[PDB]
This record gives sequence, C-alpha cells and structure tokens, in this order.
Amino acid sequence: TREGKSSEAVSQWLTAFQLQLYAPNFISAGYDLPTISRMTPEDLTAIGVTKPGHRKKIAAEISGLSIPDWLPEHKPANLAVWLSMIGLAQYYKVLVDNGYENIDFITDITWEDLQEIGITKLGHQKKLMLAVRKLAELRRHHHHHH
Repeated sequence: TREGKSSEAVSQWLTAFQLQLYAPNFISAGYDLPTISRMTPEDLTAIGVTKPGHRKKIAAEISGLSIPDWLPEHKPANLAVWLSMIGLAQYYKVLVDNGYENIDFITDITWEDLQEIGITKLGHQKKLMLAVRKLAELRRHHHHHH
C-alpha cells in the first residue's frame, strides 16, 4: 500500500483544485507527488493533459507544491540501495540484466535507454531520470570542491 498511499495522495491533491479527472493519467503512469513536483508542461502533455487551461492550472499548482526532499544527496553505495531510496526497487533486475549493474553506469542512462529496456511508465521514467541527473551533478562536481 505504498503505491496505494501514494495514489490516494495524488488524487486528494488534484481534488482540492477540481482536476481529479486526471487522477488516472498520473496514477497509471506511476507518478507520485515527489515526481509530480518536478514535472514540466511537456511532462503533463505526455500523460494526456493537453487542454491549455488544465495544463496551466496544474503547472501553477505544481509550482506551489511544497514537499520534503527525497533525492539522495550523495552517490549511494550501490544500485540496489539507490533504487530503494527512490522507491523503484522493482526495476533492479531489468536494470542489471541490461548492463546497468552499478551506480556509475546508471549515471549515463537516458530516457531513450529506459524506453528500450521496458521501463515505459512515464512517471517512473521521470523519477529515475531526476535521480540520475542528481547523480550526474554529484559526479560532475566531485573533483571541484576546494
């Protein structure tokens, strides 16, 4: 019921500004509030939010979301631990079987790479990619701390 608690929370959020009609769009794509807080308008369009007034309303509400930090702030010890912190433990096997078996390799993965190997849910793709860019920034700053 983590996924159940999460989806209830996505519905209650939408309901409070009367756009609960998109609940299935977000939930079927595996969006949770944390990932939703980082959506762009194109991400809304990709889940079927195409009417400009709805898309702009949602965009305005997302900018107002205040939710606690959830991205890890360090390069974790391994893939398993990293997936577990971000709530995506279920993709471990498919990631490993496809050649993304350690944190270093996962840092270079792209949206297109996910699509190819069967991680097709847009919300999960978004969350993975937000986490991956956090890793890439850590890696990019690592030798530049003086």
